[PDB]
Amino acid sequence: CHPRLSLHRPALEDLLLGSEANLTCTLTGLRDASGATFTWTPSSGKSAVQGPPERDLCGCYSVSSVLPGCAQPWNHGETFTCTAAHPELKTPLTANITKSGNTFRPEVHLLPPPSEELALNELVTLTCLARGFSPKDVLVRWLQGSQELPREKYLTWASRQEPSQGTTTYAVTSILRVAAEDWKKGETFSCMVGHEALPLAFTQKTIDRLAGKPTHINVSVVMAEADGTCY
Amino acid sequence: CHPRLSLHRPALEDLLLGSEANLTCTLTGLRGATFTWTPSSGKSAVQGPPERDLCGCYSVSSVLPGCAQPWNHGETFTCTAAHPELKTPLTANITKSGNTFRPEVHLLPPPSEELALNELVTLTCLARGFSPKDVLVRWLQGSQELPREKYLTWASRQEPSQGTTTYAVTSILRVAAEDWKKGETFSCMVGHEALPLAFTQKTIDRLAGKPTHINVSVVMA
Amino acid sequence: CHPRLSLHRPALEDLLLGSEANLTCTLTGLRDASGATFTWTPSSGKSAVQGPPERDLCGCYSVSSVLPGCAQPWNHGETFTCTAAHPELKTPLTANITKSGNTFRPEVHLLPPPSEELALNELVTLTCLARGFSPKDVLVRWLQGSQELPREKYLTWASRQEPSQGTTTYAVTSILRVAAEDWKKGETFSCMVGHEALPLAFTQKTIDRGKPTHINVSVVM
Ligand SMILES: *[C@@H]1O[C@H](CO)[C@@H](O[C@@H]2O[C@H](CO)[C@@H](O[C@@H]3O[C@H](CO)[C@@H](O)[C@H](O)[C@@H]3O)[C@H](O)[C@H]2NC(C)=O)[C@H](O)[C@H]1NC(C)=O
Ligand SMILES: *[C@@H]1O[C@H](CO)[C@@H](O[C@@H]2O[C@H](CO)[C@@H](O)[C@H](O)[C@H]2NC(C)=O)[C@H](O)[C@H]1NC(C)=O
Repeated sequence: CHPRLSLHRPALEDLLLGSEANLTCTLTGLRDASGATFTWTPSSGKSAVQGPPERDLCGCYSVSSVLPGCAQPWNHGETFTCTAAHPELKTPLTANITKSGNTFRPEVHLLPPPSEELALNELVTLTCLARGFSPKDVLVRWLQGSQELPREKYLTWASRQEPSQGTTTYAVTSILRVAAEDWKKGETFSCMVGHEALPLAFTQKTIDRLAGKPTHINVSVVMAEADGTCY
Repeated sequence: CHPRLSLHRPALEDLLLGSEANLTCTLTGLRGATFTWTPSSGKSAVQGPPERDLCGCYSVSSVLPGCAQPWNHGETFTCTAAHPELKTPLTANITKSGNTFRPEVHLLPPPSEELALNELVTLTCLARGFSPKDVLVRWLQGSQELPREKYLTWASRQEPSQGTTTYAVTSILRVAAEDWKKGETFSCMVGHEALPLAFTQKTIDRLAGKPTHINVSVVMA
Repeated sequence: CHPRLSLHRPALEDLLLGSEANLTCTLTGLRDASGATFTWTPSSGKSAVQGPPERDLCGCYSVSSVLPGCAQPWNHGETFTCTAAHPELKTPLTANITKSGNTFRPEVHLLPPPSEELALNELVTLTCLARGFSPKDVLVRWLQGSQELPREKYLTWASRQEPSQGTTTYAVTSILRVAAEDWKKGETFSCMVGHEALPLAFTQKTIDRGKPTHINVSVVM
């Protein structure tokens, strides 16, 4: 089973909430091991470490490396190249990666509970859909009141490509199941979405009991001195 | 590589729509073989060919037909194999699972900040709390079924509770605003093992995204 | 005044509920010579299985025989042919049965309760109407919430032929009585119809306490 090589974009959580930028490069298909080297056309500070190999399907040797300190050329839009040189290979390889232009930003929505889950009076669910963004990386975090809930209380699917209406775009969903006492008190829950193309990399939306399928809409308008020598 | 066999349950859409159901026990190994099945029922198994992938070995398979009525009634199957390249030939088994639960389906009306753009509106189906992870999701427009290349459904993950183990799945459909205004109607069907009539349906239109009573008060004082 | 034969169609109930299918060819006419014979065209799994000499009309007793497992050729388009030769009239006479064509899908409506009925606060009444379908074969089922209701709480008529322009279509109705306490509470109800021409074999319709919107606008001086 012949060798192959691939490059990987830096992780999303390490660019929005993180300071360091671990960029990596790997190599699969090897026989047992080697004494490989790696190359990167930017090298001013090349502290490239490798780490030990790992085993693959039916036994196969995979090896990789990493490169730190990469956030500013990534966001400015520089370029990076990788190549391998090891005994069980004839000629070196080649792969590059670049920060993707031609992007879009998500349209976040937050939906109220259905009407039938309000009568069973145990738990209710809140859906958070993000839609139509060009690179496929995204985050979702929930807040309760104004404090963040722990990650083990909700369920987030993966990003998938949606049917075509022009450019190719993606989508993702999530649900939170919350106690039906706090809904009828009047607490508020919020949903945050983090994407590469948004202005400050985060946005949020908020819902409570009095906003959404409310069966009730009051408004009072008071206009005080309507005939009153307006200058 | 390693010699290894599996079995597979019959697929769900063939147990639900079109009654010809199959059953499969494969084999993965050798860098000629025959298989035996324990309930005969006469119309015994065909054996087709060895495709090869996963940087391992060429792998042979086998298929037994006609497994609707014994599978639903609870009959355990076991398909044991035979090869030269094994030490003593392998064996596995499969059953129909019990202690199941059924899902509850929700169709959610579109959000209000989307009707203002006049492009397309989006509908959202949700199914929650069912014990085996097999499910089907089909959309409609009135009575006409829609082709599968028009919408998007996700996988079925596991939802984080404490009592039992349950699962969930979502799906979205985007229709045109001119047809939404006109009064047309759309549905989201869900098929599962545990339902007594194999399907359930929910329905929506441009009404019921309207509130029940409005109170406006203008005070000129 | 003829010792007769019969040929029929498979029953819609278990054709839709999945687990089997059948066909039936009976021989009537007398409680006499029992050289009852039958012969079918294919051999789908097993051949014919014959029962008792059944008691029938005032001395014209009858027999029957039934071919199992005819689901997939029926839904594919087989054109079956019965034959039978008994000695008390030694003519083997044949009859043809095939799956029909030019089907039409029904449309289902569920109508809310009248206003005089709800003011008495005794019970309510729902009504499920099905209209405009080409083969004369239907099923009705009433749910509640998500659980099925038993088949004795409600009533359904037969199926008649509506007169219209050229095209022959049919219609059925059925009604359900319900206490006013749970209709006042909010527990929902549903109606299901099963038909040969529907793509997923069923359609559902729910109802729940279609009320219009109120607009109160007030000006104060
Ligand atoms: C970054 O790496 C990519 C490889 O992923 C480089 O793109 C490759 O460019 C070469 C020539 O510049 C392409 O080869 C030629 O393609 C034409 C297509 O018609 C073919 O006729 C020729 O015979 C020859 O094969 C190659 O296809 C292309 N690869 C891909 C995936 O597009 C790219 O140049 C690199 N850029 C930098 C700045 O390093
Ligand atoms: C049917 O399959 C089950 C597994 O699905 C087999 O039972 C297990 O066998 C392994 C290895 O022998 C044991 O470690 C487990 O303790 C067994 N039990 C369970 C619950 O996993 C079983 O042997 C098979 N054959 C039968 C029932 O005839």
